[PDB]
Amino acid sequence: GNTTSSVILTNYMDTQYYGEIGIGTPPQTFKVVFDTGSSNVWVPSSKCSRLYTACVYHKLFDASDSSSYKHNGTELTLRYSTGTVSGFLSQDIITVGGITVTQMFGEVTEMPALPFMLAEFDGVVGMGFIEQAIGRVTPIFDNIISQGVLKEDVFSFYYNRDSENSQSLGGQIVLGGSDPQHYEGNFHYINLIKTGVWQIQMKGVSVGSSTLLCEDGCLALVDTGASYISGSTSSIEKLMEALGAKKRLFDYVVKCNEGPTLPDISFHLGGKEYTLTSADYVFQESYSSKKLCTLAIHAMDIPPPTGPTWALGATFIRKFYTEFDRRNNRIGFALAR
Ligand SMILES: COCCCC[C@@](O)(c1ccccc1-c1ccccc1)[C@@H]1CCCN(C(=O)[C@H]2C[C@@H](N)[C@@H](O)C2)C1
Ligand SMILES: *[C@@H]1O[C@H](CO)[C@@H](O[C@@H]2O[C@H](CO)[C@@H](O)[C@H](O)[C@H]2NC(C)=O)[C@H](O)[C@H]1NC(C)=O
Repeated sequence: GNTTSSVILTNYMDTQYYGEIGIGTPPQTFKVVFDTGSSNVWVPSSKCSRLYTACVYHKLFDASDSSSYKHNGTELTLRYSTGTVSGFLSQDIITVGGITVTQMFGEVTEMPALPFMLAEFDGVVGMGFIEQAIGRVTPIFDNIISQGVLKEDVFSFYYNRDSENSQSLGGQIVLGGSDPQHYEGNFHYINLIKTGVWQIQMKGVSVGSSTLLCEDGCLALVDTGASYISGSTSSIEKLMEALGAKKRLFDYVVKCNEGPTLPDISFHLGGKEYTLTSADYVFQESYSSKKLCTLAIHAMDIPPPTGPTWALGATFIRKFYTEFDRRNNRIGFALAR
């Protein structure tokens, strides 16, 4: 086909990127994270008890207001590093961009306050493989591919730095392509280790000149769902020591004045060095030697089979425009802009 649709994304604080979808006839809109590290679709359900405050504070899908709704009702449970969500399956039509797909999704009836009380978004749309879908539900992208409408069986992500401007575009995703308004040059493509996970090999991780980490190779997941770059607790501890970074209950910090002179961090992928300066990795609120500044890196030990792995989140994606290629099982990187 020729279709290459686009969805605009909202950037909240540089930690949440999300966009709109519509479910049903007439369409009920939701804000969703597009997550390459998961494969399922869910939104909150009108059936969610208001005993869950998250279901109070977020938008709820009402099956009964939709003509295209088809009952299934099979129980679903989804696990994330943080929250666990529960519900049942429903089928309805979902619009992304200009594309309309009949999809199977979870309607969530149990949403914990941690973490969804902290979400600026309603639900998630997983962009991962069926291999990782809970319940073996066909994921939304596969269904689109089935539709046979995209130009190329790929999708791409642009993530932006948060701006004060109203005009400024927080993010964009493209279905079936990439937008070259947002990258310079040509893509460098790295093959997936295997189909079913958006994960690739990483040669090393460098703090400065010296090759400190993942020195004998490691794994890299390219995760649009993730805010920060993540590594193993061991990998991260050492990298953090290398920066003189300090550990706090939620985050890693440096004195706000010392951030600019921190060493670059390079990720070696596909034979090329992908480099983030401290300007990419410190949230520099002030430059006071008196204040402490957050780094956008943290530890997350992701268990097997996917882990241990690094996850390359928005901190990375902000620098590098990312093309996810379903046909060729490759991920492409280009310089964002
Ligand atoms: C760029 O947009 C980021 C959106 C926010 C992601 C997130 O920051 C978040 C913040 C506040 C409330 C909820 C959630 C959140 C929680 C669960 C699922 C989706 C979003 C997540 C915090 C927990 C760890 N981290 C992930 O493991 C990630 C791993 C990834 N695969 C996802 O499934 C979750 C990201
Ligand atoms: C909801 O989806 C489930 C899971 O895909 C359906 O269960 C399957 O239905 C087919 C076709 O009738 C059976 O042959 C399979 O063996 C079933 N799978 C399992 C795991 O039980 C279910 O039928 C659908 N429900 C409704 C109400 O439409």
